[PDB]
This record gives sequence, C-alpha cells and structure tokens, in this order.
Amino acid sequence: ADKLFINALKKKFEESPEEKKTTFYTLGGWKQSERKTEFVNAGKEVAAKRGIPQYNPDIGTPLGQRVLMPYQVSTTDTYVEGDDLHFVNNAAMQQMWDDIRRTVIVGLNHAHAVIEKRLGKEVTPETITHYLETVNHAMPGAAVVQEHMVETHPALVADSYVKVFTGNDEIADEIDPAFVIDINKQFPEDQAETLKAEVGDGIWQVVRIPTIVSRTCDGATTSRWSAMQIGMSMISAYKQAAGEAATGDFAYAAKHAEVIHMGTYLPVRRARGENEPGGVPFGYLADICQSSRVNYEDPVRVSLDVVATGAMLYDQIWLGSYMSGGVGFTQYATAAYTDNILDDFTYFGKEYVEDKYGLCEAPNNMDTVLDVATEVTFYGLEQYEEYPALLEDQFGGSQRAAVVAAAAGCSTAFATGNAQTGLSGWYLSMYLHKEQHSRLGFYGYDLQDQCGASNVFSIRGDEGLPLELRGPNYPNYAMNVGHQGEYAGISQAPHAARGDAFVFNPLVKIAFADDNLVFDFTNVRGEFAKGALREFEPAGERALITPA
Amino acid sequence: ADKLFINALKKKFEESPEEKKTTFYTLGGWKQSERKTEFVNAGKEVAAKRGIPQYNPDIGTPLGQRVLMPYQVSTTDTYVEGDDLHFVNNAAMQQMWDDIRRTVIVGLNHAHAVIEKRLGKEVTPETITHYLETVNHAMPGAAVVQEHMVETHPALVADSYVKVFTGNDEIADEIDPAFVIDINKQFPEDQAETLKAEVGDGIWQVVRIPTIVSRTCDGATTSRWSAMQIGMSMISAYKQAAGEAATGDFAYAAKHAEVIHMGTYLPVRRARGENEPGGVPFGYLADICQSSRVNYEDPVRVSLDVVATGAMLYDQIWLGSYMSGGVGFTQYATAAYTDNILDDFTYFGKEYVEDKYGLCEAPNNMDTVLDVATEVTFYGLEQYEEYPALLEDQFGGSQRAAVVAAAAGCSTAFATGNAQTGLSGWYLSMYLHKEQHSRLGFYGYDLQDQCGASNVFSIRGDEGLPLELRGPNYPNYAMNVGHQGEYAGISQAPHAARGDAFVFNPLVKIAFADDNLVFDFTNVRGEFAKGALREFEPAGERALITPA
Amino acid sequence: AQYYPGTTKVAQNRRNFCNPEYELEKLREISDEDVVKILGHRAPGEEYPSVHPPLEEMDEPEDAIREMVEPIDGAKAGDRVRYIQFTDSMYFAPAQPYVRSRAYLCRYRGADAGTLSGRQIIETRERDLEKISKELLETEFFDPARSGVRGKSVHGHSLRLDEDGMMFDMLRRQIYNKDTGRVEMVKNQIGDELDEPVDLGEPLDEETLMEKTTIYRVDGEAYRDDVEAVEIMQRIHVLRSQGGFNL
Amino acid sequence: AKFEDKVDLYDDRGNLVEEQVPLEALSPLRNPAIKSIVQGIKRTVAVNLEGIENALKTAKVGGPACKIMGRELDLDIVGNAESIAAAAKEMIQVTEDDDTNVELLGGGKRALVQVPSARFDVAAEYSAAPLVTATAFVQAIINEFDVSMYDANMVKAAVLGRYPQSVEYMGANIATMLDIPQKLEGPGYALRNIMVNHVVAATLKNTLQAAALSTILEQTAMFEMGDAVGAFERMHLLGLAYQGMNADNLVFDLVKANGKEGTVGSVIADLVERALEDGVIKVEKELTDYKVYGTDDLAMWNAYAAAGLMAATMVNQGAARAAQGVSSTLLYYNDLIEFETGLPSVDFGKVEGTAVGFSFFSHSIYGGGGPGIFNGNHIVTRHSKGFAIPCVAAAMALDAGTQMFSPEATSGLIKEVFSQVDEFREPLKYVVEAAAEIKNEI
Amino acid sequence: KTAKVGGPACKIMGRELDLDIVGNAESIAAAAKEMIQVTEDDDTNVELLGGGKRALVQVPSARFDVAAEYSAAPLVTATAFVQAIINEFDVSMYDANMVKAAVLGRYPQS
Ligand code: F43
Ligand SMILES: C[C@@H](OP(=O)(O)O)[C@H](NC(=O)CCCCCCS)C(=O)O
Ligand SMILES: O=S(=O)(O)CCS
Ligand SMILES: O=S(=O)(O)CCS
Ligand code: NA
Ligand SMILES: [Zn+2]
Repeated sequence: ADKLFINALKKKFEESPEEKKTTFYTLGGWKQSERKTEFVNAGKEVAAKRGIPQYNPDIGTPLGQRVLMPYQVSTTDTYVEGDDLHFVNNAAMQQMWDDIRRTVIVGLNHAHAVIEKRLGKEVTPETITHYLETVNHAMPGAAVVQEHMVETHPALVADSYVKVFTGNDEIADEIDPAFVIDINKQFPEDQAETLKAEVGDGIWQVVRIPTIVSRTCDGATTSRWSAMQIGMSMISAYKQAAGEAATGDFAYAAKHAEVIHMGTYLPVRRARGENEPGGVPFGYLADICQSSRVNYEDPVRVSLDVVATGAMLYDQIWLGSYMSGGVGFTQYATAAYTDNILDDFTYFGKEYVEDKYGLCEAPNNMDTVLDVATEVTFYGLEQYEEYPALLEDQFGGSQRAAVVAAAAGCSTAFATGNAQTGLSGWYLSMYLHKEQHSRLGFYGYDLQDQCGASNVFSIRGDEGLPLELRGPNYPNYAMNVGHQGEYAGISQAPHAARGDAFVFNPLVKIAFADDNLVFDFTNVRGEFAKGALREFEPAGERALITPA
Repeated sequence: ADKLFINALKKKFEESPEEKKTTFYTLGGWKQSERKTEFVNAGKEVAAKRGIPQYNPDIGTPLGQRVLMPYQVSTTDTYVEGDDLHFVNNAAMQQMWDDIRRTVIVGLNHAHAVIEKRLGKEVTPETITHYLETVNHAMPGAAVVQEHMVETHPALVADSYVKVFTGNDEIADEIDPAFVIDINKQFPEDQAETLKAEVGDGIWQVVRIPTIVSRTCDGATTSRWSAMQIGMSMISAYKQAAGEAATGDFAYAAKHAEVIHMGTYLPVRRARGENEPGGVPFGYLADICQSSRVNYEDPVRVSLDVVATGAMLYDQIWLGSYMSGGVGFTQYATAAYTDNILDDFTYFGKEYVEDKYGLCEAPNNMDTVLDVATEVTFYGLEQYEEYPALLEDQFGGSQRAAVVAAAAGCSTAFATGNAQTGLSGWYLSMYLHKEQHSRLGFYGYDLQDQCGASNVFSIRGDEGLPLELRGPNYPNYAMNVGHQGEYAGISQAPHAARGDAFVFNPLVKIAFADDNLVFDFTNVRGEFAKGALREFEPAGERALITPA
Repeated sequence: AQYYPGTTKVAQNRRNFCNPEYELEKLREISDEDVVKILGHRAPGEEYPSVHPPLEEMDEPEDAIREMVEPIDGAKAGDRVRYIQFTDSMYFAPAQPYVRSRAYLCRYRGADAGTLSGRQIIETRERDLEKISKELLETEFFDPARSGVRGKSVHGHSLRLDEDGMMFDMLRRQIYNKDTGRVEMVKNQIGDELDEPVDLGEPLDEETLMEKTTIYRVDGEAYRDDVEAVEIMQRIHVLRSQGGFNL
Repeated sequence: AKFEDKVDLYDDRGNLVEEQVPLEALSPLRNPAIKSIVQGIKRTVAVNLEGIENALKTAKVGGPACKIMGRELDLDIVGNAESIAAAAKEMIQVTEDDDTNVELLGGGKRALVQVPSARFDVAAEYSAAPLVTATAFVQAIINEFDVSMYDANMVKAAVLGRYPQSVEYMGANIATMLDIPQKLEGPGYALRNIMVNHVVAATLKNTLQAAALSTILEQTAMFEMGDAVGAFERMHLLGLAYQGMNADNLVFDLVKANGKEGTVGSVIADLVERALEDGVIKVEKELTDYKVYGTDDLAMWNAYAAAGLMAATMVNQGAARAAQGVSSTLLYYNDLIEFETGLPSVDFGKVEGTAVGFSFFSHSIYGGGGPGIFNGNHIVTRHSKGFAIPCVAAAMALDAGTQMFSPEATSGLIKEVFSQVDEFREPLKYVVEAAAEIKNEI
Repeated sequence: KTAKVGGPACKIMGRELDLDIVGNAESIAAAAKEMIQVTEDDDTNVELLGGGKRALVQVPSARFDVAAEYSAAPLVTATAFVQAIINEFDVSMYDANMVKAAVLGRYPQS
C-alpha cells in the first residue's frame, strides 16, 4: 500500500511522514538518547580510570538539537540507534570482515598431479579423506611430524578449518561429508547444475584460518598460513620425505599456481597485501553474499543484500577505517540498508521494468538507459519531496544520491541483463539528480560520477573494464563513499534477474555456501541487526587466556 | 658461581645437567603434559560443537617420547610449558604488537606554523591544551562539529589517546600534565638531558588509536585514523571553517610532512602498508623497548631485553605468522629469552671484554672482532658440550646458532662501541660454529650468514647500511628465523655500553616511555611471563557488545 | 686435493670422507633387497617408476654440454628422483651433516645434497640412489647406535643417549638387541614396519667412535685446539669482509 | 683502455672465434649486441590471439575460474588474424619505415610484436610495449567485427585482464619476458625479474646459450643498479666473460674434462690447478701438510672460480639430467673451494649464501618452488650480484623432465614467440660477433 | 658530522664523521665524474653550484640505452659520490657505511 519506508518514518518521529514542520532545541540534547547517555557515563569512567580526559559531550558542538533517530534495519523489525551500526560497536560487522579476510580457496589439482607424476603415488577419495582429517588437525595450528612442538590452544582457534568441493558428485560422495561443501544441498537445482558444470572434476579446498590470527596480523597472512599447513598435511598424509624437492612444488601450487585470494594487493599509496577490502572486486563481493541461493525468486532482495554487504564493508570498514578513521562513515552506509528506503525505490524500478519490458528483455542500449534510469531517478527524488520525514532521515546529499542511483542502476540492469548499461544508468541518475536539486553529494562525491559516463564503455588501459571486474582499486573509485557497495549491487542485479548462480567467480560463490562460517552470509542485514542488539557471538576472543 | 642456566636445567630433568644418558618412551606421550591434556580435551569439545574434526593427538607422530620441557622465562622465576609462549596463546605478546602497530608520532611544529602564518592566529601552551582536550575526545571516535553523528562506545576504545612531549621543560610545564610525557620523570638525568637536546623546542604528538580498530583493520590504518581526528580537532579548537583550503595543509602535515611511522611499507612480494613488523628497523625496535631507561647500569640486561622484544615480534609474529603461519616459530624465539642461557653467554662476554679492554675501549677493527667473537663463540659451544641437558634443551641447531652468535656479536659491540663490528662478530661466530660441530641451523639458516661477512662493510646500493638502519626488509634478512631479534640486540649493545639514551630515533624512545600503554615495555620478559600465566588483560575485547 | 686444514684426527677423518681415493671401511653386510626395504620407495621386485621417457627415446636439443656430460644410468632410464636421509648424534657419530654433503659431492655424480642440524639428505635417480645407499649403510658413514636413517621425525642429534647408548628416535626405527649386542632396523626410513628386520651389526665401542668421529668436542678433540683449522676459517672471514668493501 | 685485460672468445661448440678481445668490448655499456638484446626484450610482446578468442567466446576473463554469464562474444579472431594484425601494426608503428615488427605464428593463433624503439626513446621505462600492443589489438579487434560500444569492454578484459582493479595484468592474453615495474625488489631490478624458465624457453634448452642470455641480463642489471660502477666494474666484467661468455674456453674445457665420470669435487680440483697454472693464484703460506693460496688479483680469481661453478653445475646436474641439485652445487662448490684453497668463494660468499636459501626454498614448505620459477628479482635469489642465476638457467636447460613447473608449463607462450628472435635464442653468437666488431674501438 | 642519517629525527650516537666535503667538492666531483662517465668525451655532466654546496649531475645517456628504466641515474650517481668521498678522505672500511647512509638514506630497509 504504503511506501515500504513508511513504518520506519512513523517510528522515528511524532509527526506523520508528510508533515513539513517540527520542533527543535527542546529535546534535551544528548539526554534524549539512551545510547549517548551510556557513552557519557562511560566516558567519565574511562577518563577517571586512565587519568586522561576522553569522551565529553561538552567538547565542540552540542549533539541532539534535532531528534536523534532510530534506524530500522531493512527487511527486519529491529530498530536501533545509529551508534549500534558503527562497525566498532557491532561484532557482526567485524566478524563478516574477519570471515572474508581469513578465507582462501586452494586447488588440489596441481598437488594431486605432483603426487602421482613426481612421487609416483596414488590419490584416491580415501587418501583425500585422510589428508583432510590431517589438515583439520594441522590448520588451526597443531603439529603432525616433529617432536617437542608447541601448539595453539584448540579453543582459541575453533573457527579454523578446511573443507573441499567438487563438481563430481560421486567423488564428493566418497569423501567424509564433514569435510564437504555439498553443492546439491546448498543450492537450488538449476544453480547447482551450473556450479557443478563450472567446477567439473576439479577439487578445491576452502581454507579458513583463525580469526584471532587474522586480527593479530593481516589479510596477507591467510594464503601463507593456509599453504604452510597444507604443506605439512601433504607430507604427513602422502609419506614424502619431510622436506624434499617435491615439497617445493606443493608450496608453489598452494601459494601461487592454484590459489584464489579474496582480494589482490594494492598500489603503494594505499599499500596493502592480499585479502584486504580494497582488493575485493565487486563481482567477488556479490558472490560472497549468499542471498542468491536462498532468495532466487526475488532479484531485488538478492541485489539489495549485496548492497548491504558492500556498503558496510567498503564504506564503514574500508573507506571509513582502513582509508581514514575516526567517527567514520556509518550513516553514509546505513542509508543503503536501513528503513526499507532503497528497497522501495528498487521494487518500484523492478515493477516498472517488469511491466514495460519484462526482466532481461529490454534492448541493451542507451535508449533503455535513458528510459529506465530517468524514470527511477524521478521516482526516488519525488519521494524525498513528498515526504519531509524521509528527507530529514537521509539528510546528507551523498546518501540520497547513492540510494537513488543504486535503484536506477539496478533497475536498468534488470531490464538489459547487462551490468555495464546498469552502470551507465547509475551515472545518468547522478546528472539528473544534480540538476533537479542543484546539489548532489559532499565536496568530492562525484569525481567518479563526472568521469563516469565516458569511462563506462571506454576500452583504454586504466579505464576500460566490465563492472564485475571493477572494484575499490579501479582508479576513479579508489577514494569516495557512497559508490562501492552500490556498484556491487549493480553487478549482482542483471545476474539476479537472469537467475545466474554467480556473478564473477563460481568458486567464491561455493566457498561461502558454508554453514560452519561464523557470520551468516544468507542473511546479511539480519546479522547486522543481531550485532546491533549485542546478541552476535564473534570468534577470536581472548577470554580463555585472560583473567576472570 | 653457577652458570645462570643451571637451575632451569635442574627443573627440567631428573638427571644431573652433566649426565649423558636418560630414559625415553615411557613418559605417556602427551599425557605427561598438563597443557597438552588441556588441548586434547578442548579439541574434543571444539570438534563436537562444530561437527568437524579438529585437534587430535593421534594424527601424525606421537609427541612426548622425550620429556616435554618447562621453560623458565629469563630474569623471572616463572616456569611454563612452551605452548604458553606461543603468541596465539599469549595475550601479552599480542598486546605488545598492538601497542606498536597502533602508535604514530605526529609533529605539531608545521601545524602551528599553518595556524600562525596562514590563519593568522596565535598558538600558546593554553591553545595547545585546549586542542589536546579536544583531540582526546575525538581520537577514540567521537564527534566535535556535525549534528547527528554516531560514535564509538567510549569503553571499547578506552586505550586510545594523544599525548605530547617537548625538549623545552618550561613549555612542557605549561601544558596540562595529563597530556604530557614527562621526560624528566621517565628518564635518568643524563639520558633526559640528551633526549631533550635532541627534541629541542619541537612539540610532538604520540597518537595511539584503538586496539579494537587495529585488530579489525591493519597497521596502515594508524596514521590515517590519527590524521582524521587531528584534523577535526584543529578545526574545532582553532575556529577554522569546517573545511577550507587551510584544512588541506593540516592533512598533508599529519599524513606526510611530519609523521613518524613505526614501520615503512614493504615491496610487492611481501606487500604490506606502514606499521607492520617487517617495516620496523632494528634501531627503532631497540628504542621501543624501554629497558634502557630503567636498567641503565646493566648493558647486558638492556641488550637482552631488546633481543626478547625482537625475537618474539620478528620470529613469532612476523616470520611465524605474517610470513608463514601454523604451529610457527615459538621455540626458535624462546631460545633467546628462556632458561637464562643467552644471559649466561652474554654476561661471560661482557666480563671478558670489561676485563681485557674495558667497555667501549677496544679498537674498532677486525682484530677486536676476531678476538672477542671467537672467545665468546667457543665459550657458548663448550657449554652445550659440557652440559648434555643444555644441548637437549636447545635441541635445534638454529636456536644454538642464534644464541651463541648473539652473545658474540653483543660482546664485540660492548668492546668497540660500534654496532657494525658487532655484526661482523655475529657472522664470524656462525662460521666457527659450523666448522666446530659440522652443522649450523636449518636448511636455509645461513643465507644471510654466508653473505654476511662481505655485506657488513659494503657500501653498494642494496648492501651497504649501518646495522641500526637495517631491518626485516634488508634483502639478506627478509626470510629467515633466528636473526632479526638478535640483530636488534646487537644494535642496542654498543649504545647500552656507551650509556646512550637511544639507538636510532629519540622520538620513538620517548614515545614509548608512557605509563598509559597497555603493555609494559620496561619489563618485556616479565610481561611475556604474565601472559604465559594467563594473567595479562589486553585491550580491544568485544565482551561489552556480545552476549554474557 | 687437500680438502680440509687441520692436524687433529677429526680433521684427517673429514679429509678421508671427502677423498674419493680413500677406501671407506666396510663395517657391515647388507643385502640388495634390504637396502630397497630400508629406502621404502618401492617393493623388492617392483619395476622402477619413471618420471619421464628414456633419454634414447627423446629428441634432446643440439648441445655440446649434453654430448660431453655422461648421464647416470637412472637418468638414461628416466627414474624418479628419490632420497635417503641420515641423522648423526653429536655424541661422536662417525659422519656429521656438513661432512656428508661435502663428501657426497666429492664422491658421487648427479647428487643433490642438503645439510641441516638434525638431518642430512641426498636426492638422486632411484637406481643410482640404491647403489650409493649401500655404501652409506655398509661403511663407516654409519653407526647403528649413533646414526639413524630417518625420512621424517628426525629429532635426536642433540639429545642424550638412552641406557644402551642408542640415539633417541621418536619412531624407534632401530632397536638394540641386548641378547646379541646388535641393532636391527625394524621399520623403513619413513617409519613403516618391515616384514623382516635388517641386521645392522654391533655399535662401535667408545674407543673406535673416538678414532672415527668428525665432530669436534671438548671431551674429544676441541675445535679451538685445532689452531690451523681455526686460522683458515678466520682468514676466510677477513678476506670475505675486505672483498665486500673493495678490491 | 680502462682495463688491460683481454679474453679469447669461443662458440658453443668450443671453437675459437676471436682472440685477444679487450674486456670492455663485452661491457653492456659498449657492446652493441647487448644493447640490441636489452632493447629487444624491452619492446617485444607475445600476443595469444587464440586465448583472446576463447576468453571472449566463454566470457572467461579477469583471472582464474572467473566468468561473466551473459557476456559471451563469438568472434572469428584467429580466422581474421592477418587483417587484425595489420590494423594493429598501423597503430603500433610511429612511421611506415621504422623497426615495428608484427608477425603471425601458429597459423594466426599467436603474434610476435616488437614495438618501435622510437616509443622507448621518449619513455621513462618499458611498459609502453604491453600497453601500446594491448590497446592496438583491442582497437583492431573492435574495428574488425564492428563490436558495439556496449560489448567492447569485454574485448579489453580478454586482452589485458583485470587491470586496473588488479595491479598486474591478471588474466591477460599477452605476455612479456619482463614484469611490471611495481614488482621490482629495488630500483634497477627490471632486467632481473625474468623467470629462469623464460630464458630456457627462449634459448630452446641450449645449455650454453641459456647460461649466456642469463648472464647478459644479470650483469647488465648490475650496471643499472650501480653495482658495476667504480671499484667493482672489472669484477663484474670478468664475471660476465668467464662465467657466461665461456671466455678462454674455461667452462667448456672443465666440462669436457669432467663430463664422463666427474663430480663437483673433481671440477674444483681441475679449476684450482688451472688457476695455479695460469698464475692467478700462488701458494702464500705452508701450514701442516696444507697449502694456503693467495692472489694479487681477486677479480680474476673470482672469474676463474665462477667458470668452475658453471662447469660444476653442468657436470653435476648434467649427469642427473635433473635441475634440482643446482642449489646444492652452488652451495658446496663454494664451500669446498674455500677449504681447498684458503681463498674466498665466488662473490665473496654471496653465491654460497644465495644457494643456502635457494636450497631451503626449493626443498621446503615455506615458499619458492622448483629452480625454474626463480630469477634475480626473487627475494630468495637476488643476493648474489649476477653469479648464481646463470647456473640455474644452465641446470634447467639440462633437465630431462623431472620438474612439474617446467618451461613447458610456465613459459609456453614465451617459447613460441621469443625463440623466433635470433638474438634471444643465440645471444652468445651475436655478443661475440659485436665484441669483435668494436675490438679496436675500445 | 652529526650522524643524522636514515630519516626524520634519526641519529646514531657515536658514529659521527667530521669530513670537509664542501671544502673539497672540486676534487670529489671530479672523482665522481670519472666513475659516472662511460667514456671521456661523452655527455656526462657534473657541475658544482652554490660554492660546492650542491652539484648538478647528468648521467651519460649510454647507461640508459642499455637500461630497462631510469633508476640508474640516482644509483650510479650515489655510488660514485659515496666512493669518491671514501677515496678522498681515506674513510676506513669500518666507517664507510655511514657515508652510504648519508647519501642514499635508509635504502634498502626502506
Ligand atoms: C617438514 C620440515 C621441513 C620444513 O619445511 N619444515 C619442517 C616442519 C615445520 C613445521 C613442523 C610442525 C609439524 O610437526 O607439523 C613448523 C612448526 C612450521 C609450521 N608449519 O607450523 C616448523 N617446521 Ni621445522 N621447526 C623447528 C626446528 C627444526 C629442526 C629440528 C631439529 C631437531 O633435531 O629436532 C629441523 C631443521 C634442522 O635439522 O636444523 C626442522 C625440520 C623441518 N621443519 C622438517 C621436518 C623434520 C622432521 O622430519 O622431523 N625443523 C628447530 O630446530 C627448532 C624450532 C622448530 C620449530 C617450531 C618452534 O619454533 O617452536 C619448527 C617450525
Ligand atoms: C620466499 C617468499 O615466498 P614465495 O616464493 O614468494 O612464495 C616469501 N616467504 C618467506 O620469506 C617466508 C618466511 C618465513 C618462513 C621461513 C622462515 S625461516 C613470501 O611469502 O613472500
Ligand atoms: O565537507 S566535505 O565534503 O569535504 C567531507 C564530507 S564527510
Ligand atoms: O627442514 S627445513 O630447514 O627446510 C625447515 C626448518 S623449520
Ligand atoms: Na653384498
Ligand atoms: Zn589486523
């Protein structure tokens, strides 16, 4: 009936969403908020304990002259203060990143060829199972060969393990199911058929190293840690000399020749090793999100779960901490996953496309871009004009620009079945938005959006790239909030509409279809809400080795 | 009278330290050990809870056919099993790294020049104090300008703050003492005078960002997080426009023009940003350790406290996790800070030098290197031959090579007062050791030690460098255990003997003379022991925001 | 060739091990079949696996070096490259790690030798490995108490001996028989049980270990007391140091 | 005229080509053939037209296992290779009569491209070769089939991969012997980041040619790095001559004398005899039944020892027809020669050091791999200044098929294309010829 | 003179070397040029400025004709001046590494 955001707006304000006027200044400042009151009290205790002033509401300007809003986490009935969605205050958000950072995919195909060709030994579903029992002892940090080894405490590293998957059902059947990511169990029939065809008779490990290690160290640790314990377990299970020439072949295969990192390394100005957020391409992020395999009948839900995944990771943790820090960028991101606002805009666009073209049935050209992106942009902007509560909610121009353009781009991609024309729609939305309201985002919001139109279909060296392959290190995109997570959504959009099992990498898609992960990637926004309520239990805590 | 390691050997074994024979195989394997028994039970619980096999003492070969030893943490009376000194199992070791990783030093000279010359405003100790109260609200992640900001929970980020120091005593006295690192309080008279002369009228910030952020993100986050909140506090405290042209100068000053990183970024093959262990030069590591300012009358104690600091960080965390992983390199490192073994060897060398030359009174030449390094090497190796229990204790050749050469190199530096001839002694020790026992270390232990002699005094592009400037990224040193922490000790050695306040950077030395740090850098080995006993309370825990 | 400086028995023993014209003393008799069993790379009577075709069946490039360098028999046949690995007790074992690798590359063709503190390894074509391994097991390269054939779990070189004077072995691949005073190999080098144990003969007595050993020790001959050997090592250090600075 | 040294130059059959050649006629700074080889390697690119076509047909672009469903393009690229290559050359060339070369190979499945030297005369480095070639072929393919604005970005992905999201050309279907400048371990390292397998591929497993090309590249890098400046120049030039150029037929003759039954140890004995015979070393001191050798020319001793090192590798790894033991030869040749003579080993211990780590990182769990994947820019094998890697190239050339990561596996594209260039395939022949040409110009 | 080498605020106490470099700049520059040049008549340029406080160096183009990139310029220049300064004052093997640090900094650790 209502727009999907009406309940949220009603929960925020005393006024009806349509009302143009309100009352300020008499709300008690920070005292209106349970959370800010908790912070003020905490700041006093912290300062006293350590002998240095810390949090103090009297420093600078006085928060809370307007209503400090609750936010509904989209698709949930959970309403929380915005502070509960700051990544520092939300264990679910921290664990989502840890679960990606500590994952690598490592093939066994080169390794098995070394065993059979160089060593002259046999590989069977039986030897593989033995290897897997060995590596699941070894991977968390325990010994298999040497005498007088000291080891990691198993309870501190309980979240570390190794599983395998293959497209060959019979071989998968022969391996102990405790070690197997069952593609036929986790995916719907047509999707499972596609993924098994992509993988074929290949056998791949999904390695997850301990969260406590990932937090002590960095992302570039993951593929190295993985390789060391794969190496030990190959020695143990296949009876090599513990350190012969063939051992080097296994190292090179596991570290280089058949490894899939979640993120590639970054240039010097933003120097980082592998498996950091900036190296994760938009296509991978879409495939890490598991909404595709549970919500496949709803392409909007799938696309917007990917937007939530990316907005949090790319804006809050990556741009808001790795690349800057401080108070950071919580609400730049929450705009994309709260109050069912982006949902309303994107369901509108989906229905528009569905009624006019049919999904994936529009011509893949500029005519379609001009049609869909313009229509959806005008809808979104009209909602801010008709509902003053909505405009006061998403108060920053950057936040409105991202949300409107995300709906416009996803909807264009719903029509064409192609992410590149979806991207063209995103940029057109920005241009129309700017002229309509004589504003867009913050000072430097549209660096990429002004370069945008010309670089969508460019083929030049550092300009030309399918959107799925782009990411936070694509030059235009390397700096600014309110884009990266939304691009991940646009990457997902045409594939969700087409019913594709994956966006860019099928191995990555399968790798996170794993019930033994700590974070539930099938319900990203549900997890964010759980973290906001302080009900999420992360891995990597040191409680076992510290005083009571 | 007794060798310093004798009590430890008596605690480990029933036999007298000199006895050549013992009994094996009848100790019950892992069942002899309280810690391994804890691990076996924890592995059962972990596997049962998650549905995947994990720690299993019966995988591979059966640990504990010999005595699984307790280790005495050197200079303490604490005996623990080696597993308690694994960095994953030791919160003190993790917090030591976090305290280094989350620190930057940022000048206020430039910044104050911009305020006076470009904004045309005055800077006084009163304005600096107002700025410091502001930035100590802001740095942990709280707002000072915008309305409707969400913030970090003050209790989660209680370990984050900003202090300043200056060589000008009268100005330091005028800034509120809660924010000042008092050089005259923390350092002995002569050292205080040296450090204050080095800093002069300069004013420097020591910024520490939250441990929870450092663990969620990486080292390269630190100087960025620092700069954002320095920037906000400059705006607030000095009444800028919140975002004018001058704001860019403060950004460039805080991020580039006057920032001192703990570690510099690393090349692509071991790609990492700033403030990771590989970028920390040996001279900085010696200066981070605060033994110099408390144990200034015992140069051996100072040098070996630095070796403990470096062995743990460089071998256990850096080489043993960042650069590899798994069970890792606990005992490669513990050889340098347990059982008072390196202490015995190094006190011998110091007494030898003191008795023959006088500390820092030997000619700085090859004759002194040949004399001291040879004498000390022969002493150390004789102890392994005289005491079978000692040889069984430090069972790996790499561990003996590092310990013997560390004593030889430190002693040579005690004699010459110059780290470079100390380094030459280290390499000579290796060559003698190799010929004496027809073995040295592991397969690839002496890559750097064979290149060593020729590269000590080389002046060529990627070869020549004073030892103080060398670090984990010096090409020869980039790969292997049993060197880097010891080199940090040799860097400290001549300066400890000379009574120097610092080894390489006075700002780094002062920056860690701060009682508000979580880890106690004045007693590194005591802290390791506290962590081993599970008595250390780290920062960065998520208990406040998770289920009870 | 002079091989090594020094005037001790240790120094002479090191020279002897390296000198291909010095005939190693044979201490024990081991069958061809039992060498294959100890190696554990194939069963007795199993054909050598190949890693590539015979050289005579491949079209090798025109290459003067290929013409001048005669391939070992295992290379001609295309054998796998396999290994044998030894651990030597610091309590006066006859051979020691660097002594082995130096000697191997003086005595044997087509050899990949590796030195570590607790183990020493040679890798070469399988059928040639078997020939070399006979010599390594039968001669004074090996003592069945103070030395061990170990492909993994090598811990022991630095450990105290047991009551029988045997070196520690986590997998106990060599067992001392108190009834014979002889050592039997009960497992192959990777630790899998042998169908029938291999007689390795008696351990050398204390006096003979002293005569034959290549390790310097204070309770034997100390390295610091072989001044000519020490002098050459110090010379190497100085000349390397000067050379790195200038020429 | 800077140095007085002269060498005799031979071919790879051991025949004298040119006697009494001034040492500096072999310098990278002077020798026009070395200049031509270096400038050739900077400007040469292999293009896999078949790979591009298959990537497009399947939408498998941007790295391992990557695929974008719905983006498939069926283009007859190999079938129209002649027209596409001609169109590409028109964009790559500066003028119609310059040194641009574009040649189809494998029936059009592959292309050899040599970007004109004029483009490098006004370039800071070498990346113009892949980047100019990539965009010329992307544009040529788009123009050939009139690929729409909407689909053209797929052709770009098929050619150059995930760049610029990735720093490298991840998933690219072009290849060069050099890698991107960002991957340098230090300034001046670019000619060192050429995989050993690439060198062996380019020289078609001819042992002496592989050793030569490797030495030319390594020692030329030593000049760019500044290591061969001033005090050390002569040592580096003598190393190039004796280890890589077979000067005075020393390597060839040591191999001939020890090939039938020899070992590393017997090669050492012969080399020490030869050095003594030629007056390079003399007995400095007599100990107890032990002669301590000295020298008045450490650079020449180093050169002789380096030639022995190369010969010992060819004898030891040649006998095994298996490359893995080269790490052992590099270690123990140098370890043994020091205790045999009382003189420092090759590169004053640095070859031995490199060999220790190289052995470890080719027989352990921690990294590295087989001999063929190393190079002078690898963290494991960068430490010796030009004296270690040439032996690894020789060893891999002699390998009969024991390696999993062989040149066939890692360098197939390099082999087909770069081996077509005569001066890459037979570098020794050309450098010797050029040195004779400029003989009385030095 | 101050042993302040290797980056901002960095200093190694006890490593000070008192060398009259600017006073002997002409001799040092001539020695450096001899190492930087390939031949005598080539396009190498070494010119003193500011009374010997500064030097303009142009490394001969022949070095770049056989180089992959451009780093030969700072690296060749640095080592020529390091060697020239060492030779000028007969700096000992033990102290020469300080001259290297003063010219090129903390490379290669950085
Ligand atoms: C498989 C290798 C080859 C390789 O790449 N790495 C190994 C194994 C690896 C594993 C052993 C864990 C396990 O048992 O599952 C780890 C812990 C690294 C990891 N993956 O976490 C390790 N070595 Ni190792 N490794 C060590 C050592 C050594 C010594 C042991 C000599 C002895 O007599 O016991 C020798 C080298 C030498 O001879 O010098 C050695 C060899 C080897 N090292 C041989 C196995 C030897 C064997 O078969 O028993 N390590 C040491 O010398 C001390 C420290 C110790 C490390 C663990 C720690 O620091 O606590 C460990 C460090
Ligand atoms: C050599 C290199 O490995 P790669 O050959 O690149 O795979 C390197 N490893 C290491 O140096 C690991 C060092 C610590 C483990 C060995 C300690 S002795 C690295 O991962 O960058
Ligand atoms: O005001 S600015 O656009 O510079 C920053 C927005 S957070
Ligand atoms: O045996 S190796 O020297 O390769 C590894 C020692 S941990
Ligand atoms: Na017989
Ligand atoms: Zn971290």
